[PDB]
Amino acid sequence: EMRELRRQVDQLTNDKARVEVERDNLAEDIMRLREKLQEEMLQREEAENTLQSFRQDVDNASLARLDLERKVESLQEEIAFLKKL
Amino acid sequence: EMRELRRQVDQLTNDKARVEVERDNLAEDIMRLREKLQEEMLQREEAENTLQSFRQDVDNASLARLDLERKVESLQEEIAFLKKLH
Repeated sequence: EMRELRRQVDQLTNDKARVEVERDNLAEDIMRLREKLQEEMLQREEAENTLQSFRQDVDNASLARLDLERKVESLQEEIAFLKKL
Repeated sequence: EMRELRRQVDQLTNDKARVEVERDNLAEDIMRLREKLQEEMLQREEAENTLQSFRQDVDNASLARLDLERKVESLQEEIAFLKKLH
């Protein structure tokens, strides 16, 4: 039907044109999001590495504290022996 | 006649269907990327918060170690003095 046909073509062309704009823009968006994701993932690994390193420093200090506490106890015992001759 | 009109109708119909499928696919990917990005940023923020909490709590432990070290030195001095007596 000639009426119905031309009806189709006319706006079909515009409709396709609209979806192509949407598609293009989404393609730009995904390019920007991929970029952001790579940036953020590197920055997340970095924060987690800095935190891991800090925790290692804290553990190493805690061991140093324990050794000092044992050294104090030992030295106090020596003092006692000296006061006892 | 209408050959051309019909040619255009069928071609536009096929193209629009193709582009709509691609648009749907990009929207799905964007949904996933936004979700992943949110999750990555949260985990970074958690790491940064925990590091902030640890950095603001270093004084108690460090004071303890410094005083213990001073105490060891003090006791060594007392031992050195006591060792001079008969």
